[PDB]
Amino acid sequence: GTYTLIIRLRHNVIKTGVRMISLSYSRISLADIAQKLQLDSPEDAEFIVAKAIRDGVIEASINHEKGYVQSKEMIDIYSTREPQLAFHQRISFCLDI
Amino acid sequence: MSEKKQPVDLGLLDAHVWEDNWDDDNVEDDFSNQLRAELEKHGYKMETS
Amino acid sequence: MYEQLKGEWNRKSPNLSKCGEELGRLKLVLLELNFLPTTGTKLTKQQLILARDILEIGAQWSILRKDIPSFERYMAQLKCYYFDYKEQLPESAYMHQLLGLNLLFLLSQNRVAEFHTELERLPAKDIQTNVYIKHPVSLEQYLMEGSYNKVFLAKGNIPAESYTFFIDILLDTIRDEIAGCIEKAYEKILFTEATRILFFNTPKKMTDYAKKRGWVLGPNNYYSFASQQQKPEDTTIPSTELAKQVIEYARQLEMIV
Amino acid sequence: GIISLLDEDEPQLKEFALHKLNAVVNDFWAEISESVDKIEVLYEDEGFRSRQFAALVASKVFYHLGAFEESLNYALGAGDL
Amino acid sequence: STQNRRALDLVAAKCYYYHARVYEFLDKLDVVRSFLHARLRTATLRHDADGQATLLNLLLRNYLHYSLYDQAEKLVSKSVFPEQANNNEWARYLYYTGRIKAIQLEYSEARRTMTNALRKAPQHTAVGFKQTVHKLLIVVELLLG
Repeated sequence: GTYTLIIRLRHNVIKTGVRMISLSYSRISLADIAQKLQLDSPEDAEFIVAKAIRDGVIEASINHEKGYVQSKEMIDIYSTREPQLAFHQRISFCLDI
Repeated sequence: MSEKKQPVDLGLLDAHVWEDNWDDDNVEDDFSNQLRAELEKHGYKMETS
Repeated sequence: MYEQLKGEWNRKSPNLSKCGEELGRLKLVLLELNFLPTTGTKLTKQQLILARDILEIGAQWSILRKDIPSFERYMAQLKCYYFDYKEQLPESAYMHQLLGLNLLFLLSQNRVAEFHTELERLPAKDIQTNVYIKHPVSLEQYLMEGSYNKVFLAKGNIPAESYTFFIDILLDTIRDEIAGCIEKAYEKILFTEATRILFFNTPKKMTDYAKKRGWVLGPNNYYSFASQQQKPEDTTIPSTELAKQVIEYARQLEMIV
Repeated sequence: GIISLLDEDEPQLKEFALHKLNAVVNDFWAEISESVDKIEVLYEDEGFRSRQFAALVASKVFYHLGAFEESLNYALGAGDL
Repeated sequence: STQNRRALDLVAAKCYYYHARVYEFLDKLDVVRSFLHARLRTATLRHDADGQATLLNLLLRNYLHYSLYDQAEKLVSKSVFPEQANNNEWARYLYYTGRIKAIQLEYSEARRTMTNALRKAPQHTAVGFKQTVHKLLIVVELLLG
């Protein structure tokens, strides 16, 4: 009683491949993404990568003319306000207990 | 207390006593079945160039 | 049995004096008894087979007149009658074609959630039978990843009819998805590439997009605002709400519980 | 579903459709909910007939949703039925 | 109402469960679901505890036995009542809502809720639905990447 979920799995297969590639490198040409993913055309590699960007799989942007894909790096989450929130929630829970 | 009554059922019912302590699943997956002869992986690569 | 039907059903009625007769017959079938099952008169199948025939033929000639708001009435009612079952023979000329057509319509409105939730009602005809049903899910599968060239080229192969009123709006919603994807902060695109990426050589429809959405194409540059940083150093809003917060911590800490 | 019959014009047709819904509401209320606005359109408008039935079915669905002020208002509106 | 405290504190709660099981065991389910709707409605007014937990689970159970709409009910359900639960029923309620979320092309947030479901099962030897929830969790996590 779970056949239909796995009947659509091939596309997420290719998605997982490109995600691991995204986590590996930072600056990479499209003349290799399709080459090492067995994808013959480098035109539709643009499309699959762009969709992967749309739904939040990878954070990179694309320079359509240049031909390279680079991913931005965002760090220093300690300085933001969110850890205070994460801690306040737990404070509330413990006092509740 | 721990009633665990369940309409959902058990479902089903080795030659694998080689417990390598723990895990290796990712490790065995890394070199699933290829790139075996690491000696040859070096040797037949130094003669290549 | 109160038929009055065998005149221009098979022959085409291009907006003939027909919709009045459909209204009359639907009123009458309302009058005769159960236009929707209440459970009874099981052996009475004629008011049932007649009903399903009327509805399906009405929808079939409704797609011709392109009544997209009404079309859902007929399709929903056909869905209602395909599942009471009783002992009625299921098979018709359709019961496949009408479902494939419903599937296309539902996809072209770009609402794939209920599309996928409807695949849970036909358990073994999906990858085996009814090419009428294998074509639409194949199309959705191709749309799931970014491969679109095959989707455009698939227009040569169509199961039953032109289906135009369902594939043309599909190509337009593909226009929409591509436009929504090719955004994000990229560089200048000259006035040739984004025009020839989809379909159109050099008409003003690209100009319609340009003057319809943003990307002022001043120095040949199409730019979309995809930074949206905002949120500057704003300690003050913390300085208020965090004080509220800490006062509360100390409130329910020493008061007697 | 059958609710779609409220879109077509025919007053007799609509006065059949909503006249039957109040039999199955007792468990289809969760479905019906997404159209109570459209049902209410046919209430407190004189261009309809047995309008108190529309009011009644509104009070039914709101009662299931627990918006008890809505239910009471539409019960006062339906009156004698 | 007079003995509602005791009568609905238990006995009734488990009764509904067993009576439903019978029907599932070798029978149909339909007028059972009509009866369940009625019995849920008569709760939520006089009482608001465990009469809204067992019934919710059973009703969603028989909806999922077939393959109906299955969502338009959760949104207005008011959720399995918190503040009190046997922590057991919370588990399968989470499992049900997890599945009905996964089938409707909503992946990312399904894994977290169903993992929260799994962590609430006991330490007991039964692997009845632990196998099921694990199997579903694996298959949803092969989605994404």
